[PDB]
Amino acid sequence: AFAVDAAKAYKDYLASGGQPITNCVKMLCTHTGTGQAITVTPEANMDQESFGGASCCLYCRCHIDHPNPKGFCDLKGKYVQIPTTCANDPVGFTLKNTVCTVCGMWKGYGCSCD
Amino acid sequence: ASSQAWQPGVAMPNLYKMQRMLLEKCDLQNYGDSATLPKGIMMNVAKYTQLCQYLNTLTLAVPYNMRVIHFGAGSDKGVAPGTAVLRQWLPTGTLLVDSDLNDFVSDADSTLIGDCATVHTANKWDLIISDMYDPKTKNVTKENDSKEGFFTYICGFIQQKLALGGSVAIKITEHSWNADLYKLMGHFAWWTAFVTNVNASSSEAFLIGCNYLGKPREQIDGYVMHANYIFWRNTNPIQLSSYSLFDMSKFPLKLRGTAVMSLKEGQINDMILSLLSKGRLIIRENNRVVISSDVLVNN
Ligand SMILES: [C]O[C]1[C]([O])[C]([C]OP([O])(=O)OP([O])(=O)OP([O])(=O)O[C][C]2O[C](N3=[C]N([C])C4=C3N=C([N])[N]C4=O)[C]([O])[C]2[O])O[C]1N1[C]=NC2=C1N=[C]N=C2[N]
Ligand SMILES: C[n+]1cn([C@@H]2O[C@H](COP(=O)(O)OP(=O)(O)OP(=O)(O)O)[C@@H](O)[C@H]2O)c2nc(N)[nH]c(=O)c21
Ligand SMILES: C[S@@+](CC[C@H](N)C(=O)[O-])C[C@H]1O[C@@H](n2cnc3c(N)ncnc32)[C@H](O)[C@@H]1O
Ligand SMILES: [Cl-]
Ligand SMILES: [Cl-]
Ligand SMILES: [Zn+2]
Ligand SMILES: [Zn+2]
Repeated sequence: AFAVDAAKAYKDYLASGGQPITNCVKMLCTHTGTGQAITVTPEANMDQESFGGASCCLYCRCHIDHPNPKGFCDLKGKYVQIPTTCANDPVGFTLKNTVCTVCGMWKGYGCSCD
Repeated sequence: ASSQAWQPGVAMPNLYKMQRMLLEKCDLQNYGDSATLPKGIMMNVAKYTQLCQYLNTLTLAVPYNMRVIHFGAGSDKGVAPGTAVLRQWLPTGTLLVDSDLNDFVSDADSTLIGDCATVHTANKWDLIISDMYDPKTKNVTKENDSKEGFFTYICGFIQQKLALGGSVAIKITEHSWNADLYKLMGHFAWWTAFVTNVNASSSEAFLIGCNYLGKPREQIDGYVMHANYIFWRNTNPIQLSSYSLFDMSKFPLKLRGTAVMSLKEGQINDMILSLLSKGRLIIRENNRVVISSDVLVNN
């Protein structure tokens, strides 16, 4: 069946000079959190910014089916921590980067399990 | 800047509630002015953050598996900033349902799209937040009379789906208001009109009903109380402030583990009313939560 690949389509739209998805809901927090990638409550640290999950999910924002089997979303209802230097495009960050299964931090931005 | 600038907002003083003023036009001294918000923070994140900061000082009932419904949660941006704040503020395990006339993505457990009039629910709620506002209210062509529309629904929803001991926060403005809604505030242990310091240059306010008693504790004339609210806003300029936003250490709502009992109208004496009045008790069924949206069908 023809699968509409939107994950790469966005990487192509950006790489060709395109406006990143805005209106991502940034939250007010102490910035003294664990610094983990996805959390039930804002856990941004002094180097991060917390955002509402649903607002940072490409699938939710574009109203399209979710890759995860059953249509389960990993961001809706959670909060995603984004490095301040990459907070201008939270959606693009969640796609490109991956979360460490051990510590629960972003790999290359907090995960030091090696 | 008076000590009010350090509060999340300002509540209508008791002496203004006891007046009997006639409805005058609202003319704010700073109408139009905008507050300085923390870098990259949306107005509605700041607004809901101050509302929740104020709700923390009230005797809200907070049981395990608390039930919160949020009407008017959508925006022209397609996201729900206010719902994101409620998710942050409410204890984990709290059921949060939001709804709006237009489609939007939310962090709520469940979202209903459509006119609030089409929303049905078998169970009762512990907290109701309404940020509904009809854009047609901006067309003032006659006298400022009591508005109906979604307010009619909200009054019926509170009387039938609000748990005893439950609380409400309904958004109003100079022209977006209802007389029956002010009368219902008299069915709570306590009520007030709350103005956020970040939107102090707006006639906007949240009518807060604290601890629903199910019966009139006070006799309130809606037309008179709205005139009193306008008189208060016209005579008390509030200085725009976002200072309360820079301290989020005590933000989360404390889980009081309030008791939930399924009593009948015959087992409600004065002893029980005093517990409801202190957010020490919630009265409602504790069955599964079922919501539905009516779908009108056309050929
Ligand atoms: C998201 O949250 C929004 C806001 O936070 C909240 C309220 O916002 P507001 O603009 O502050 O409203 P207000 O002017 O303070 O009161 P009003 O009832 O709208 O008066 C209507 C009319 O009366 C006149 N007036 C009112 N006042 C108080 C005056 C004045 N004139 C003066 N010289 N001095 C004044 O003091 C003016 O001309 C107005 O147009 O409602 C939401 N909301 C607004 N618009 C929409 C919307 N939501 C969805 N779609 C919308 N289109
Ligand atoms: C904020 N609040 C006020 N009241 C009632 O309103 C009265 C006046 O309360 P107030 O808010 O008008 O002023 P005050 O600074 O005295 O508030 P306090 O810190 O509660 O004393 C109180 O004595 C209570 O009877 C309240 N009653 C209930 N049940 N719940 C509340 O959250 C609440
Ligand atoms: C001020 S906006 C809500 C903003 C939202 N609380 C936020 O966090 O950004 C008011 C909302 O009320 C909704 N609304 C107005 N009348 C309604 C009705 N009868 N039923 C449902 N929603 C309604 C509008 O669709 C609009 O999105
Ligand atoms: Cl106050
Ligand atoms: Cl906003
Ligand atoms: Zn999603
Ligand atoms: Zn790791």
